[PDB]
Amino acid sequence: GITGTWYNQLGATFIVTAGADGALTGTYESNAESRYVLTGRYDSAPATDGSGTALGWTVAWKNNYRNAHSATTWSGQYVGGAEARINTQWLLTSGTTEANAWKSTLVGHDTFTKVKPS
Amino acid sequence: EAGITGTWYNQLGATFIVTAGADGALTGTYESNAESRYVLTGRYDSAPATDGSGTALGWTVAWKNNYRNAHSATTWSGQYVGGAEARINTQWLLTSGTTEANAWKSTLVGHDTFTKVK
Amino acid sequence: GITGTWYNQLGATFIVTAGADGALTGTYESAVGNAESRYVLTGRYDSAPATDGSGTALGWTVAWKNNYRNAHSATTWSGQYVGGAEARINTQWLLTSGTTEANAWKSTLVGHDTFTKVK
Amino acid sequence: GITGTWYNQLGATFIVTAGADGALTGTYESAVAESRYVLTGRYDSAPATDGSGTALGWTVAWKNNYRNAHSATTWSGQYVGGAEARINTQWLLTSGTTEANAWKSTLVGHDTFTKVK
Repeated sequence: GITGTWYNQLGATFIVTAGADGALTGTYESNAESRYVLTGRYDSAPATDGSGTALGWTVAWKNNYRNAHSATTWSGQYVGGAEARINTQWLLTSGTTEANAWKSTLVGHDTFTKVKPS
Repeated sequence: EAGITGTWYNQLGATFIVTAGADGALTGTYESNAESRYVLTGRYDSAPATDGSGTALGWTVAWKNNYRNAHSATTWSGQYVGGAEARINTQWLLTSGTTEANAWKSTLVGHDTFTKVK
Repeated sequence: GITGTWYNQLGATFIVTAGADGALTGTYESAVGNAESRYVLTGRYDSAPATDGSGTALGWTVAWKNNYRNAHSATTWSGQYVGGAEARINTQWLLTSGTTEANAWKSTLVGHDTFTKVK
Repeated sequence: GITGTWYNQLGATFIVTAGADGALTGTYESAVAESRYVLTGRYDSAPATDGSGTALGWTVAWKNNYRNAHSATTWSGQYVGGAEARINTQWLLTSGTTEANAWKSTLVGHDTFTKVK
Protein backbone atom coordinates (compact mmCIF):
# COMPACT_ATOMS: atom_id res chain seq x y z
CA GLY A 1 0.00 0.00 0.00
CA ILE A 2 0.86 3.69 0.23
CA THR A 3 2.00 3.87 3.86
CA GLY A 4 5.78 3.50 4.24
CA THR A 5 9.18 4.98 3.39
CA TRP A 6 9.76 5.90 -0.25
CA TYR A 7 12.71 7.32 -2.19
CA ASN A 8 12.63 9.23 -5.43
CA GLN A 9 15.23 9.12 -8.17
CA LEU A 10 17.34 11.76 -6.37
CA GLY A 11 17.67 10.25 -2.93
CA ALA A 12 14.99 12.32 -1.16
CA THR A 13 13.06 10.45 1.51
CA PHE A 14 9.27 10.42 1.68
CA ILE A 15 7.91 9.05 4.97
CA VAL A 16 4.16 8.79 4.63
CA THR A 17 1.13 7.43 6.40
CA ALA A 18 -2.19 6.87 4.60
CA GLY A 19 -5.16 7.21 6.95
CA ALA A 20 -8.49 5.41 6.69
CA ASP A 21 -10.38 8.69 6.03
CA GLY A 22 -8.29 9.56 3.01
CA ALA A 23 -5.49 11.53 4.69
CA LEU A 24 -1.78 11.52 3.92
CA THR A 25 0.63 12.70 6.68
CA GLY A 26 4.40 12.57 7.26
CA THR A 27 7.87 13.99 6.59
CA TYR A 28 9.93 14.74 3.51
CA GLU A 29 13.68 14.85 3.69
CA SER A 30 15.79 16.34 0.95
CA ASN A 31 19.16 14.71 8.54
CA ALA A 32 16.81 16.84 10.68
CA GLU A 33 18.28 19.99 9.13
CA SER A 34 16.83 18.87 5.80
CA ARG A 35 13.54 17.42 7.05
CA TYR A 36 10.04 18.98 6.45
CA VAL A 37 6.34 18.34 7.27
CA LEU A 38 3.93 17.01 4.60
CA THR A 39 0.20 16.48 4.23
CA GLY A 40 -2.16 15.26 1.44
CA ARG A 41 -5.13 13.07 0.33
CA TYR A 42 -5.71 9.80 -1.51
CA ASP A 43 -8.63 7.78 -2.98
CA SER A 44 -9.46 5.36 -0.24
CA ALA A 45 -11.73 3.25 -2.50
CA PRO A 46 -10.01 2.84 -5.88
CA ALA A 47 -11.51 1.31 -8.98
CA THR A 48 -11.40 -2.46 -9.33
CA ASP A 49 -10.64 -2.60 -13.05
CA GLY A 50 -6.84 -2.52 -12.80
CA SER A 51 -6.52 1.25 -12.43
CA GLY A 52 -4.04 2.75 -9.95
CA THR A 53 -4.87 4.83 -6.88
CA ALA A 54 -5.09 8.60 -7.16
CA LEU A 55 -3.31 10.76 -4.56
CA GLY A 56 -1.56 14.08 -3.88
CA TRP A 57 0.49 15.86 -1.17
CA THR A 58 2.21 19.14 -0.26
CA VAL A 59 5.52 20.19 1.39
CA ALA A 60 6.21 23.85 2.36
CA TRP A 61 9.97 24.26 2.52
CA LYS A 62 10.24 25.78 5.93
CA ASN A 63 11.48 24.16 9.11
CA ASN A 64 13.28 25.35 12.22
CA TYR A 65 16.65 25.56 10.45
CA ARG A 66 15.86 27.19 7.11
CA ASN A 67 13.09 28.62 4.99
CA ALA A 68 13.24 28.56 1.19
CA HIS A 69 9.82 30.34 0.88
CA SER A 70 8.37 27.71 -1.52
CA ALA A 71 6.09 24.61 -1.69
CA THR A 72 5.94 21.52 -3.88
CA THR A 73 2.72 19.62 -4.60
CA TRP A 74 2.91 16.05 -5.97
CA SER A 75 -0.12 14.66 -7.91
CA GLY A 76 -0.06 11.09 -9.05
CA GLN A 77 -1.16 7.57 -8.58
CA TYR A 78 0.00 4.56 -6.69
CA VAL A 79 0.56 1.47 -8.85
CA GLY A 80 0.62 -1.70 -6.85
CA GLY A 81 2.71 -4.59 -7.99
CA ALA A 82 5.89 -6.55 -7.98
CA GLU A 83 7.76 -3.25 -7.63
CA ALA A 84 5.26 -0.89 -6.14
CA ARG A 85 5.64 2.67 -7.25
CA ILE A 86 4.21 6.13 -6.97
CA ASN A 87 4.31 8.02 -10.26
CA THR A 88 3.89 11.71 -9.79
CA GLN A 89 4.02 14.99 -11.50
CA TRP A 90 4.88 17.97 -9.31
CA LEU A 91 4.62 21.74 -9.15
CA LEU A 92 7.12 23.77 -7.00
CA THR A 93 5.84 27.31 -6.47
CA SER A 94 8.07 29.90 -4.75
CA GLY A 95 7.00 33.15 -3.12
CA THR A 96 7.71 35.86 -5.68
CA THR A 97 6.80 39.38 -6.32
CA GLU A 98 4.14 39.94 -9.03
CA ALA A 99 6.88 40.88 -11.44
CA ASN A 100 8.50 37.47 -11.00
CA ALA A 101 5.31 35.36 -10.84
CA TRP A 102 5.73 34.03 -14.39
CA LYS A 103 8.81 32.13 -13.17
CA SER A 104 7.26 31.14 -9.87
CA THR A 105 6.57 27.51 -10.71
CA LEU A 106 8.80 24.61 -11.60
CA VAL A 107 7.28 21.35 -12.94
CA GLY A 108 8.80 17.93 -12.91
CA HIS A 109 8.14 14.27 -12.39
CA ASP A 110 9.27 12.07 -9.47
CA THR A 111 9.04 8.30 -9.35
CA PHE A 112 9.09 6.86 -5.86
CA THR A 113 10.00 3.30 -4.99
CA LYS A 114 11.03 1.59 -1.73
CA VAL A 115 14.71 1.42 -2.76
CA LYS A 116 17.14 4.35 -2.48
CA PRO A 117 19.43 5.17 -5.39
CA SER A 118 23.20 4.99 -4.89
CA GLU B 1 -1.51 37.52 10.37
CA ALA B 2 -1.21 35.29 7.30
CA GLY B 3 -4.56 36.37 5.69
CA ILE B 4 -5.40 32.95 4.25
CA THR B 5 -8.09 31.67 6.65
CA GLY B 6 -11.64 31.99 5.25
CA THR B 7 -13.82 31.28 2.21
CA TRP B 8 -12.48 31.59 -1.35
CA TYR B 9 -14.22 31.33 -4.70
CA ASN B 10 -12.76 30.31 -8.04
CA GLN B 11 -13.55 31.35 -11.54
CA LEU B 12 -16.02 28.45 -12.13
CA GLY B 13 -18.33 28.69 -9.14
CA ALA B 14 -16.31 26.36 -6.86
CA THR B 15 -16.00 27.24 -3.16
CA PHE B 16 -12.79 26.65 -1.06
CA ILE B 17 -13.11 26.90 2.74
CA VAL B 18 -9.79 26.86 4.63
CA THR B 19 -8.01 27.50 7.90
CA ALA B 20 -4.28 28.41 8.05
CA GLY B 21 -2.80 27.31 11.34
CA ALA B 22 0.22 28.50 13.30
CA ASP B 23 2.09 25.23 12.53
CA GLY B 24 1.98 25.87 8.76
CA ALA B 25 -1.11 23.76 8.07
CA LEU B 26 -4.06 24.23 5.64
CA THR B 27 -7.32 22.33 6.30
CA GLY B 28 -10.92 22.71 5.11
CA THR B 29 -13.48 21.81 2.44
CA TYR B 30 -13.94 22.25 -1.31
CA GLU B 31 -17.40 22.33 -2.96
CA SER B 32 -19.83 23.46 -5.69
CA ASN B 33 -25.01 20.67 -1.58
CA ALA B 34 -23.51 17.81 0.33
CA GLU B 35 -23.01 15.63 -2.74
CA SER B 36 -20.55 18.17 -4.07
CA ARG B 37 -18.43 18.76 -0.90
CA TYR B 38 -14.93 17.23 -0.33
CA VAL B 39 -12.13 17.38 2.26
CA LEU B 40 -8.89 19.29 1.61
CA THR B 41 -5.52 19.62 3.26
CA GLY B 42 -2.26 21.46 2.50
CA ARG B 43 0.72 23.51 3.74
CA TYR B 44 1.81 27.16 3.61
CA ASP B 45 4.93 29.24 4.51
CA SER B 46 4.21 30.70 7.96
CA ALA B 47 7.27 32.97 7.83
CA PRO B 48 7.21 34.50 4.36
CA ALA B 49 9.95 36.86 3.26
CA THR B 50 9.38 40.51 4.02
CA ASP B 51 10.51 41.78 0.63
CA GLY B 52 7.03 41.97 -1.01
CA SER B 53 6.96 38.33 -2.07
CA GLY B 54 3.78 36.26 -1.89
CA THR B 55 3.18 33.30 0.44
CA ALA B 56 3.92 29.87 -1.00
CA LEU B 57 1.26 27.23 -0.40
CA GLY B 58 -0.37 24.10 -1.75
CA TRP B 59 -3.26 21.73 -1.12
CA THR B 60 -4.87 18.49 -2.26
CA VAL B 61 -8.48 17.24 -2.84
CA ALA B 62 -9.19 13.57 -3.59
CA TRP B 63 -12.56 13.35 -5.45
CA LYS B 64 -14.31 10.96 -3.15
CA ASN B 65 -16.94 11.79 -0.57
CA ASN B 66 -19.69 9.70 0.98
CA TYR B 67 -21.91 10.10 -2.11
CA ARG B 68 -19.57 9.49 -5.08
CA ASN B 69 -16.04 8.71 -6.14
CA ALA B 70 -14.34 9.94 -9.30
CA HIS B 71 -11.11 8.00 -8.62
CA SER B 72 -9.20 11.23 -9.09
CA ALA B 73 -7.24 13.84 -7.12
CA THR B 74 -6.35 17.48 -7.78
CA THR B 75 -3.31 19.26 -6.28
CA TRP B 76 -3.18 23.05 -6.36
CA SER B 77 0.29 24.63 -6.06
CA GLY B 78 0.62 28.41 -5.82
CA GLN B 79 0.89 31.49 -3.68
CA TYR B 80 -1.19 33.90 -1.67
CA VAL B 81 -0.94 37.56 -2.56
CA GLY B 82 -2.34 39.88 0.06
CA GLY B 83 -3.63 43.41 -0.36
CA ALA B 84 -7.06 44.90 -1.01
CA GLU B 85 -7.91 42.36 -3.70
CA ALA B 86 -6.27 39.37 -2.13
CA ARG B 87 -6.04 36.26 -4.23
CA ILE B 88 -4.61 32.86 -4.42
CA ASN B 89 -3.08 32.04 -7.81
CA THR B 90 -2.60 28.39 -8.51
CA GLN B 91 -1.64 25.79 -11.02
CA TRP B 92 -3.21 22.37 -10.64
CA LEU B 93 -2.66 18.75 -11.59
CA LEU B 94 -5.66 16.35 -11.70
CA THR B 95 -4.59 12.76 -11.78
CA SER B 96 -7.09 9.99 -12.44
CA GLY B 97 -6.48 6.38 -11.55
CA THR B 98 -5.92 4.56 -14.90
CA THR B 99 -4.45 1.31 -16.11
CA GLU B 100 -0.89 1.52 -17.21
CA ALA B 101 -2.01 1.30 -20.79
CA ASN B 102 -3.92 4.52 -20.25
CA ALA B 103 -1.39 6.21 -17.93
CA TRP B 104 -0.38 8.58 -20.69
CA LYS B 105 -3.83 10.14 -20.37
CA SER B 106 -4.01 10.16 -16.53
CA THR B 107 -3.21 13.75 -15.73
CA LEU B 108 -4.99 16.96 -16.67
CA VAL B 109 -3.29 20.30 -15.96
CA GLY B 110 -4.85 23.75 -15.55
CA HIS B 111 -4.98 26.86 -13.49
CA ASP B 112 -7.37 28.42 -11.00
CA THR B 113 -7.58 31.76 -9.35
CA PHE B 114 -9.40 32.32 -6.06
CA THR B 115 -10.83 35.48 -4.57
CA LYS B 116 -12.67 36.43 -1.42
CA VAL B 117 -15.81 37.52 -3.29
CA LYS B 118 -17.78 35.83 -6.04
CA GLY C 1 -8.99 32.73 -37.74
CA ILE C 2 -5.57 31.85 -36.31
CA THR C 3 -3.41 33.75 -38.73
CA GLY C 4 -2.61 37.12 -37.24
CA THR C 5 -0.98 39.10 -34.44
CA TRP C 6 -1.68 38.11 -30.89
CA TYR C 7 -0.64 39.43 -27.45
CA ASN C 8 -0.35 37.76 -24.08
CA GLN C 9 -1.24 39.20 -20.66
CA LEU C 10 2.36 40.29 -20.08
CA GLY C 11 2.37 42.00 -23.49
CA ALA C 12 4.54 39.58 -25.39
CA THR C 13 3.82 39.68 -29.13
CA PHE C 14 3.09 36.58 -31.28
CA ILE C 15 2.98 37.00 -35.04
CA VAL C 16 1.68 33.83 -36.63
CA THR C 17 0.62 32.37 -39.94
CA ALA C 18 -1.50 29.23 -40.31
CA GLY C 19 -0.84 27.36 -43.53
CA ALA C 20 -2.92 25.13 -45.68
CA ASP C 21 -2.88 21.72 -43.96
CA GLY C 22 -1.56 22.66 -40.57
CA ALA C 23 1.70 24.60 -40.29
CA LEU C 24 2.32 27.45 -37.88
CA THR C 25 5.21 29.85 -38.54
CA GLY C 26 6.24 33.27 -37.27
CA THR C 27 8.01 35.22 -34.56
CA TYR C 28 7.84 35.94 -30.83
CA GLU C 29 9.13 39.05 -28.97
CA SER C 30 8.80 41.36 -25.92
CA ALA C 31 6.53 44.37 -25.55
CA VAL C 32 9.68 46.58 -25.56
CA GLY C 33 9.99 45.64 -29.20
CA ASN C 34 13.79 45.61 -29.55
CA ALA C 35 15.32 43.19 -32.05
CA GLU C 36 17.52 41.64 -29.39
CA SER C 37 14.25 40.36 -27.90
CA ARG C 38 12.84 38.72 -31.07
CA TYR C 39 12.88 34.94 -31.66
CA VAL C 40 11.76 32.44 -34.32
CA LEU C 41 8.77 30.16 -33.61
CA THR C 42 7.31 27.18 -35.32
CA GLY C 43 4.40 24.83 -34.80
CA ARG C 44 1.18 23.06 -35.94
CA TYR C 45 -2.64 23.30 -35.78
CA ASP C 46 -5.76 21.25 -36.68
CA SER C 47 -6.82 22.34 -40.16
CA ALA C 48 -10.21 20.59 -40.14
CA PRO C 49 -11.82 21.11 -36.73
CA ALA C 50 -15.12 19.65 -35.61
CA THR C 51 -18.41 21.39 -36.52
CA ASP C 52 -20.03 21.07 -33.09
CA GLY C 53 -18.82 24.28 -31.46
CA SER C 54 -15.42 22.99 -30.25
CA GLY C 55 -12.22 25.01 -30.63
CA THR C 56 -9.16 24.35 -32.79
CA ALA C 57 -6.16 22.59 -31.24
CA LEU C 58 -2.63 23.94 -31.77
CA GLY C 59 0.92 24.40 -30.38
CA TRP C 60 4.33 26.01 -30.97
CA THR C 61 7.92 26.40 -29.76
CA VAL C 62 10.52 29.18 -29.26
CA ALA C 63 14.23 28.36 -28.58
CA TRP C 64 15.71 31.37 -26.71
CA LYS C 65 18.62 31.89 -28.99
CA ASN C 66 18.88 34.58 -31.60
CA ASN C 67 21.73 36.52 -33.09
CA TYR C 68 22.30 38.56 -29.92
CA ARG C 69 21.52 36.44 -26.92
CA ASN C 70 21.54 32.81 -25.82
CA ALA C 71 19.73 31.77 -22.66
CA HIS C 72 20.27 28.11 -23.42
CA SER C 73 16.51 27.38 -23.08
CA ALA C 74 13.20 26.94 -24.99
CA THR C 75 9.42 27.44 -24.39
CA THR C 76 6.57 25.39 -25.86
CA TRP C 77 2.90 26.54 -25.77
CA SER C 78 -0.03 24.05 -26.15
CA GLY C 79 -3.63 25.28 -26.55
CA GLN C 80 -6.79 25.92 -28.53
CA TYR C 81 -8.13 28.79 -30.60
CA VAL C 82 -11.81 29.56 -30.01
CA GLY C 83 -13.54 31.81 -32.51
CA GLY C 84 -16.28 34.41 -32.50
CA ALA C 85 -17.15 36.55 -29.49
CA GLU C 86 -13.62 37.87 -29.73
CA ALA C 87 -11.12 35.25 -30.73
CA ARG C 88 -8.80 33.93 -28.02
CA ILE C 89 -5.93 31.50 -27.84
CA ASN C 90 -5.75 29.82 -24.45
CA THR C 91 -2.49 28.03 -23.66
CA GLN C 92 -0.27 26.33 -21.10
CA TRP C 93 3.48 26.45 -21.46
CA LEU C 94 6.73 24.75 -20.55
CA LEU C 95 10.17 26.47 -20.39
CA THR C 96 13.19 24.18 -20.34
CA SER C 97 16.73 25.31 -19.55
CA GLY C 98 19.89 23.35 -20.38
CA THR C 99 21.31 21.98 -17.10
CA THR C 100 23.80 19.50 -15.87
CA GLU C 101 22.22 16.20 -14.94
CA ALA C 102 22.63 17.19 -11.24
CA ASN C 103 20.41 20.20 -11.78
CA ALA C 104 17.94 18.70 -14.24
CA TRP C 105 15.28 18.63 -11.56
CA LYS C 106 15.15 22.45 -11.79
CA SER C 107 15.27 22.63 -15.57
CA THR C 108 11.60 23.34 -16.34
CA LEU C 109 9.17 26.17 -15.52
CA VAL C 110 5.41 25.87 -16.22
CA GLY C 111 2.72 28.46 -16.72
CA HIS C 112 -0.24 29.65 -18.74
CA ASP C 113 -0.77 32.44 -21.23
CA THR C 114 -3.92 33.73 -22.88
CA PHE C 115 -3.61 35.61 -26.17
CA THR C 116 -6.04 37.96 -27.84
CA LYS C 117 -5.79 40.06 -30.96
CA VAL C 118 -5.96 43.10 -28.59
CA LYS C 119 -3.07 44.46 -26.49
CA GLY D 1 23.82 14.76 -32.12
CA ILE D 2 20.06 15.50 -32.47
CA THR D 3 19.54 14.68 -36.13
CA GLY D 4 18.19 11.22 -36.81
CA THR D 5 15.76 8.67 -35.45
CA TRP D 6 14.41 8.68 -31.91
CA TYR D 7 12.26 6.13 -30.11
CA ASN D 8 10.17 6.16 -26.94
CA GLN D 9 8.92 3.17 -24.94
CA LEU D 10 5.34 3.35 -26.31
CA GLY D 11 6.04 2.19 -29.88
CA ALA D 12 6.36 5.72 -31.21
CA THR D 13 9.14 6.62 -33.61
CA PHE D 14 10.17 9.99 -34.95
CA ILE D 15 12.71 11.02 -37.51
CA VAL D 16 14.05 14.54 -37.11
CA THR D 17 16.50 16.83 -38.79
CA ALA D 18 18.21 19.45 -36.59
CA GLY D 19 18.92 22.31 -39.01
CA ALA D 20 21.98 24.56 -38.56
CA ASP D 21 19.42 27.44 -38.08
CA GLY D 22 17.80 25.89 -35.03
CA ALA D 23 14.89 24.17 -36.77
CA LEU D 24 13.50 20.74 -36.02
CA THR D 25 11.46 19.12 -38.82
CA GLY D 26 10.27 15.55 -39.23
CA THR D 27 7.61 12.91 -38.94
CA TYR D 28 6.11 11.22 -35.87
CA GLU D 29 4.67 7.74 -36.20
CA SER D 30 2.32 7.01 -33.34
CA ALA D 31 2.11 3.30 -34.18
CA VAL D 32 4.82 0.99 -35.60
CA ALA D 33 1.29 4.18 -42.15
CA GLU D 34 -2.09 5.86 -41.47
CA SER D 35 -0.48 6.80 -38.15
CA ARG D 36 2.14 9.25 -39.33
CA TYR D 37 1.97 12.98 -38.63
CA VAL D 38 4.09 16.01 -39.28
CA LEU D 39 6.30 17.32 -36.45
CA THR D 40 8.04 20.65 -36.26
CA GLY D 41 9.88 22.70 -33.63
CA ARG D 42 13.09 24.48 -32.46
CA TYR D 43 16.42 23.86 -30.51
CA ASP D 44 19.50 25.76 -29.14
CA SER D 45 21.97 25.57 -32.00
CA ALA D 46 24.89 26.86 -29.87
CA PRO D 47 24.64 25.11 -26.53
CA ALA D 48 27.18 25.37 -23.77
CA THR D 49 30.23 23.12 -23.54
CA ASP D 50 30.17 22.74 -19.77
CA GLY D 51 28.18 19.52 -19.20
CA SER D 52 24.75 21.14 -19.69
CA GLY D 53 22.24 19.65 -22.14
CA THR D 54 20.83 21.33 -25.29
CA ALA D 55 17.39 22.95 -24.99
CA LEU D 56 14.62 22.04 -27.48
CA GLY D 57 10.89 21.77 -28.20
CA TRP D 58 8.41 20.50 -30.86
CA THR D 59 4.70 20.11 -31.79
CA VAL D 60 2.44 17.50 -33.48
CA ALA D 61 -1.18 18.19 -34.53
CA TRP D 62 -3.05 14.90 -34.70
CA LYS D 63 -4.55 15.25 -38.14
CA ASN D 64 -3.39 13.50 -41.33
CA ASN D 65 -5.16 12.45 -44.50
CA TYR D 66 -6.89 9.52 -42.86
CA ARG D 67 -7.84 10.65 -39.40
CA ASN D 68 -8.14 13.59 -37.07
CA ALA D 69 -8.36 13.63 -33.31
CA HIS D 70 -8.88 17.42 -33.09
CA SER D 71 -5.84 17.71 -30.78
CA ALA D 72 -2.14 18.63 -30.56
CA THR D 73 0.92 17.77 -28.44
CA THR D 74 3.96 19.92 -27.54
CA TRP D 75 7.15 18.43 -26.03
CA SER D 76 9.64 20.68 -24.14
CA GLY D 77 13.01 19.29 -23.03
CA GLN D 78 16.72 18.84 -23.55
CA TYR D 79 19.15 16.69 -25.51
CA VAL D 80 21.96 15.03 -23.52
CA GLY D 81 24.86 13.78 -25.65
CA GLY D 82 27.48 11.14 -25.10
CA ALA D 83 27.57 7.40 -25.76
CA GLU D 84 24.13 7.24 -24.17
CA ALA D 85 22.34 10.16 -25.71
CA ARG D 86 18.81 11.08 -24.65
CA ILE D 87 16.06 13.61 -25.27
CA ASN D 88 14.31 14.24 -21.97
CA THR D 89 10.95 15.94 -22.23
CA GLN D 90 7.79 17.17 -20.56
CA TRP D 91 4.70 17.46 -22.78
CA LEU D 92 1.24 19.02 -23.06
CA LEU D 93 -1.69 17.65 -25.17
CA THR D 94 -4.60 20.04 -25.87
CA SER D 95 -7.87 18.94 -27.52
CA GLY D 96 -10.46 21.18 -29.14
CA THR D 97 -13.42 21.52 -26.63
CA THR D 98 -16.43 23.74 -26.10
CA GLU D 99 -15.80 26.36 -23.41
CA ALA D 100 -17.97 24.37 -21.05
CA ASN D 101 -15.40 21.59 -21.28
CA ALA D 102 -12.26 23.70 -21.49
CA TRP D 103 -11.25 22.89 -17.91
CA LYS D 104 -10.54 19.36 -19.12
CA SER D 105 -8.85 20.22 -22.44
CA THR D 106 -5.16 19.63 -21.51
CA LEU D 107 -3.24 16.52 -20.50
CA VAL D 108 0.37 16.78 -19.16
CA GLY D 109 3.16 14.22 -19.00
CA HIS D 110 6.79 13.33 -19.76
CA ASP D 111 8.65 11.18 -22.29
CA THR D 112 12.28 10.16 -22.83
CA PHE D 113 13.64 9.27 -26.26
CA THR D 114 16.80 7.32 -27.11
CA LYS D 115 18.75 6.67 -30.32
CA VAL D 116 18.58 2.91 -29.76
CA LYS D 117 15.41 1.22 -31.02
